[PDB]
Amino acid sequence: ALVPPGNDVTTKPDLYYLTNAQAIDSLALLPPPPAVGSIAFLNDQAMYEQGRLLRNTERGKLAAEDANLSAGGVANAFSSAFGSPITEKDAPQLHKLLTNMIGDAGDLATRGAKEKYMRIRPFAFYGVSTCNTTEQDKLSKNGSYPSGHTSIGWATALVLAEINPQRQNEILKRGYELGESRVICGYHWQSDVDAARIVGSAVVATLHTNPAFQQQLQKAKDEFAKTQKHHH
Amino acid sequence: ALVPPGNDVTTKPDLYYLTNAQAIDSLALLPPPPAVGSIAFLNDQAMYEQGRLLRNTERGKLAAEDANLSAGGVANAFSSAFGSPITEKDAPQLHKLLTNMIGDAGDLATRGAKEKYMRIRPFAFYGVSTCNTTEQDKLSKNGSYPSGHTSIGWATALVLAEINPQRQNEILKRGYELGESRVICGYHWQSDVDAARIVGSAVVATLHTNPAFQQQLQKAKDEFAKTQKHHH
Amino acid sequence: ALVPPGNDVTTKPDLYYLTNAQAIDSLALLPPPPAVGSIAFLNDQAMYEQGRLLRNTERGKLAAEDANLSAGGVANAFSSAFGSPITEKDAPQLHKLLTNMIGDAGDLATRGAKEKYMRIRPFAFYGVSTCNTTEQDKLSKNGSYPSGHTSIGWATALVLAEINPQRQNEILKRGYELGESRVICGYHWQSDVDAARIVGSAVVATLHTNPAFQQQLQKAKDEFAKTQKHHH
Amino acid sequence: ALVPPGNDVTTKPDLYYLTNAQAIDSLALLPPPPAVGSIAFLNDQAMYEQGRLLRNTERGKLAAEDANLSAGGVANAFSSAFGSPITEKDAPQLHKLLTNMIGDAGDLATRGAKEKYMRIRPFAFYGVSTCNTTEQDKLSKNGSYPSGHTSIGWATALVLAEINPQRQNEILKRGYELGESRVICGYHWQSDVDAARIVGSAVVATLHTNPAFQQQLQKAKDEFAKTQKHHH
Amino acid sequence: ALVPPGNDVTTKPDLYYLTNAQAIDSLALLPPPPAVGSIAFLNDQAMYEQGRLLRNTERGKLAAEDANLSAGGVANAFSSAFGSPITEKDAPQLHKLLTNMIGDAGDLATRGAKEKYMRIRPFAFYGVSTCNTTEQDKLSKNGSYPSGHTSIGWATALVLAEINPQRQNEILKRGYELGESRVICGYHWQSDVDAARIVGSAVVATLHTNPAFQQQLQKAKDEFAKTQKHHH
Amino acid sequence: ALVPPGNDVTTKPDLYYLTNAQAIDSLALLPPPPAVGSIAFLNDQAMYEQGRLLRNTERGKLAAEDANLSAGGVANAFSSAFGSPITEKDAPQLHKLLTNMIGDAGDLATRGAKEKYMRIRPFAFYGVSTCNTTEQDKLSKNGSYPSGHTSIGWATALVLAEINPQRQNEILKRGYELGESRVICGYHWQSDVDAARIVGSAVVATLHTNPAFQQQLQKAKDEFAKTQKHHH
Repeated sequence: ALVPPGNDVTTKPDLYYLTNAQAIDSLALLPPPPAVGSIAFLNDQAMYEQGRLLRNTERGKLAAEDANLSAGGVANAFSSAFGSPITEKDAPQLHKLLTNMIGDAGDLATRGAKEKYMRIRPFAFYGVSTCNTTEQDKLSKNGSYPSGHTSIGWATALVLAEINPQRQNEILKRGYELGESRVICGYHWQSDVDAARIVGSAVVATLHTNPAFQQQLQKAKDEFAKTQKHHH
Repeated sequence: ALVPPGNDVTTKPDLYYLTNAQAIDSLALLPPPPAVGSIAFLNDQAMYEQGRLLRNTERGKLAAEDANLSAGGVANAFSSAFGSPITEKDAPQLHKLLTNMIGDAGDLATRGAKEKYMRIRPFAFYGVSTCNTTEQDKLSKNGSYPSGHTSIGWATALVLAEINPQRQNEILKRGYELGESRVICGYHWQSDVDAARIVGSAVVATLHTNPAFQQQLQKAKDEFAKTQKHHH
Repeated sequence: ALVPPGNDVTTKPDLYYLTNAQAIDSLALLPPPPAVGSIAFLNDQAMYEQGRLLRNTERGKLAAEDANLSAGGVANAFSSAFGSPITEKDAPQLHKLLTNMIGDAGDLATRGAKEKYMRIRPFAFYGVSTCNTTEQDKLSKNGSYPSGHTSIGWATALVLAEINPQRQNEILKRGYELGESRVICGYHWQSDVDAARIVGSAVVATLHTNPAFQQQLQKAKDEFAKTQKHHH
Repeated sequence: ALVPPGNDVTTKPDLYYLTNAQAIDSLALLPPPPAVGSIAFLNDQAMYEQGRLLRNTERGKLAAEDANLSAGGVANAFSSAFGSPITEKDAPQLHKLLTNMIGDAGDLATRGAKEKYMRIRPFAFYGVSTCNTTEQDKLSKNGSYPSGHTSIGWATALVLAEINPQRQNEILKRGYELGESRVICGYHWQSDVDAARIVGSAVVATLHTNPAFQQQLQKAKDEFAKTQKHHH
Repeated sequence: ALVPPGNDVTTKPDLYYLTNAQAIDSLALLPPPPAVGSIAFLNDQAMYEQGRLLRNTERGKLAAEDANLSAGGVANAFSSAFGSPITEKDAPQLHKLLTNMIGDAGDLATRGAKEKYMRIRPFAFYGVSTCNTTEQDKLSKNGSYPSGHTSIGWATALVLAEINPQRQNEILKRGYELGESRVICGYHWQSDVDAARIVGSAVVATLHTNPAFQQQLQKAKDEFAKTQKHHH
Repeated sequence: ALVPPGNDVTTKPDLYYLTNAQAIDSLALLPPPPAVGSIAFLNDQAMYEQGRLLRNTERGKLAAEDANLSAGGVANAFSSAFGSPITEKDAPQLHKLLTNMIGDAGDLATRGAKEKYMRIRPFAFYGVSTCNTTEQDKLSKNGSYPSGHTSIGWATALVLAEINPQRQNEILKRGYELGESRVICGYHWQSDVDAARIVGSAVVATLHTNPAFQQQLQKAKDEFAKTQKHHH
């Protein structure tokens, strides 16, 4: 399947490295989302309910904070796991790298499947708010599958793990948990998040073929090497 | 968690690029497998039954053939998706690359979780054979979660997609289907395969930090560029 | 959808009143059967298990006897419910009527859906025998949905109820139970039987438009009126 | 079981052909409705949820319109499927026929089971409105099983199919979909609708034994034959 | 496990016979409550829904009345089952006996498990009221497992059955139904009530070892013997 | 309901303290067992499968050993939990006490419900052996609900806890686990065991009203007091 019309490197070069033609064929790659009446969807509902009961815990507080993140806030959200600030102030080359792949992982890697299924999101299915909003706030009710935010989270984790392998496990756990936070908060079904990690991993392979990404990745690594020297 | 004792680059340099210390912490990263009595496991059983009914179709024939693959046969199993033979004969540098990461993706990336849960495999749970064996053949009954073979399949797909981005979607679909073949054949539960793609993607990030992998990857790309020239 | 190729009144005028062109479009009318992984199929399995536990009861004995019936034996199987023998000996016009619609209800009304889904039957799904057979006996393993026998049973009940309205409820219960006997015995899933009653009822409407059926139905009614006179 | 007290041909000869004594014994014929805690009811809930998500589609719009139909509006609701207007204006004999069996199919054929189980309807179970009402509108909350409207729909379809066999499949599909519209809108559980088609088919057999129905049916057929001549 | 801090005979000698050290180790004895995503919890939800539909029946009226009972009202709630008034007026020794074990059965026997799991109660899980309250009334939302009230109910039943064995079955049924009333009203999950009867039975064994309980029990029996003489 | 015909103190005074008239009305007290198609039974099956996977663990070994116990072996099976040998050699009065209530707890307390439902046992439902038998050994296939052995186990635990309150929690855990061993081994469904603890607790109340039991219980306590003196 061809990717549906949309933005890419030719329209937003600061948010995408890749063209529409280079997008992961998410529609062809991913299975369909669980249908109502499937055991798989019943499990999605179980994870929704589990998540809902976690909202009033420390993990729930983290989930609400994670759910407040825009696509652009994902990079900085890895700071503690990464071991140093991922900010425009402290790590401009790294922050530029991660910001510039937001569109590739969040949009291009998800668009085909997103637009085909236009899956209803949990909060909308139940007719309630999410963990970090009331009904005075407005969120898109559909396009749940796969999760763009989660795809960005996982893709970002994989790139960050390559830059700082000494904390790869902390980084990967953090990337994983960004996805789970969206399940806890009612933004996405578990299956949206599961599917997102597939396409999120796929787009990172594509990005490794892209000269601009390769260059910027090296700059981020060079920058990190200096950050390490000054810390030690 | 520390990776359990086992082989790595120091014992089998032809099958691993990475050391035990560089292994993905699969125990910490992955959730536990579905427990008996969970909706998640009921879905695993649904996928097992679905798979079982697919055994007598063309897709089932492919599943049985895929299930015959050893870890070393995975590389060549991508040939049609890749668009050219992945063999020692035709693409020695590529075949060497993919073979040398078998241990990293199949063993190191799965070992912690595998040994902790020692999960019973579907055929053993049901007391039956798999789609490609009778009970005269003997298979390990446990260590199901996550699937080592599937981790190799997905990691290999991600690397191959980077080498030949023009067929990234065919490659990724093939890598995905190697996992699903194991579900169809009764070797693994769906959740084993899902979990395997997480760690399979994670190890590819680690591999990108490894000088030997980086060098061999470039050799594979150089080789592929020549393969393209001679085909065109 | 057009009915698949097969027999009709032009090839077997003793077993069908209707032509292929007059067949109920079972493929278009019926929903698909429950898929593995659906709650609907889980219920089919519940009814299978319920049925299995009923096999060693009086109702189970009746189910095994009902399961021994060929399409041609259905007419006579209504005798007790009807209140008098439905035999070639005692009620030739009635027996002729009911026999001559076997193909219409059993084949024409089911063929499209049967051949499209080729659904696996319960005993085959579980790899076991039915309640009235061992594995030395051989039955078709597929084409479960909808049940031809059940369609004949229900269509026959509706026709019989019209002929003897004084025992319509006994007749209808009997027709219903012929379907349930097949669920108890493992020949069909509950949903096969449910679907069969839809098309079974539909074909009876078609039959009422057919001159030969209309004539033979009247002969059966005339015959029954005489049977009543001689009994009273 | 005897039919509970109520109207019949002796009290409302314009809405029933049949007497209370001629009613289908719905209590004896039908199984009980799914109990809370059964897999069958879990499936009813799945179909309710599926239906709910369909409310904002073209099929949902049709469902809301179908749900607006009173028993008397069912006849006309078949017009497009039938191929010509089923109205008092254009087809008075046909409209009279179908109107006069409303009580037989909607009431007599359902009353025993309806009054025994007094089953709670979906919207009432969930404490919400239906797809075509707000809570300012008031509907009966119980007597869900079986669906009277659906029984009328299916009985009407079977009669209409006999009158116009050339469009029997369109007619039958329409009759089927009237039932499904009630599931989509939250008026009835799937099982209410399934059960309704059983008794709906049963009552049509009884109606064929009734002189007044037979006469009026012939008038409807004669009328239709003239309608065909003037169209062609 | 040690019982968590709290009241016992040393602080409230009118409500407990036993010390903290004599408490049933409810945490060690009971399994954990069903987790969200378990079949066991799905059944708890089924019983909740079943209960909810029973609220508008005679049994529901009894459930609401039972749900109004405080721990101190349990004794008197057995009067009809016991065959004579269990009141301070009519049976002071009996009423004293049963009141004085409220803490032992309601608190000591449940505290360890209660405080460990702090399980959310049904009404709180669903965000609704119970059968006998509106949201203007306030109830604790957690500590559901096991049910203290049910433990008191069952322990009280076992003691009462010993005092009046001629009505042991009526008494035991009543004690059982006090638990079920809490399920019907939405105060507790079925599993809370099931677990409560385990610890409720356990504490009665402990109470039989306690001199003060033994003495008061004998006084209650002596009193009952006089009650029987005056009735006869 | 009256207890069905059978043995009691008048026929087997060494195995029962109580008469048929003193039996717990198990049919009236207990709910019916889960029906096939209920969520409750699906959970029973989950516990069966969970149990089956535990058979090859240390807990499974204990389960098989527990499953080897006859009713008469239950008393001695508490020895480790009790803290001293419960044998005819070492504690004749105690062993006599516990043996003499086998019929009361195992038979009288279960008979009504057992004979009414004649519930099929797990191993028979699945057509397999239990954890401690092959098919050369023969076990009763029905009468599963409630578990007589489990009722004896729990009743015995409650009596033992009264005799040695210092180890009440170890004793109660042991009694509980005797029930769970039967679930693990495939002798009983979880619900059989749950129900057994209800009637097991009930019969202990009745036993406390019986002079012979009271006397023998005191002898067991006197004996235990001497056992304690000689140990210390």
